[PDB]
Amino acid sequence: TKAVTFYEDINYGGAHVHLQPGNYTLSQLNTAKIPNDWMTSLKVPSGWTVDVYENDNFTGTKWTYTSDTPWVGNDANDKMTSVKIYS
Ligand code: NI
Repeated sequence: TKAVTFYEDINYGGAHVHLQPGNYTLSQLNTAKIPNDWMTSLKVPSGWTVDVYENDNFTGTKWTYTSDTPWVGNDANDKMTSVKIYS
């Protein structure tokens, strides 16, 4: 099973969580054990797209990742509140 992996810390450190494609609100992230304001790095399967949103329900600033990322950027860091994952 291919999945996006979200990591708590820089360079894929700390706690991590795997998620299949989908559109996850903040509550859904928390249910899958991803707290708010937590994600710092992520791995993305080849050909996939991850749209990280600053606020809930897929709003606010949107950062897009299409490959493995040891650091999501200073603005994006610990700001993920909702996210859309595409294969
Ligand atoms: Ni794992």
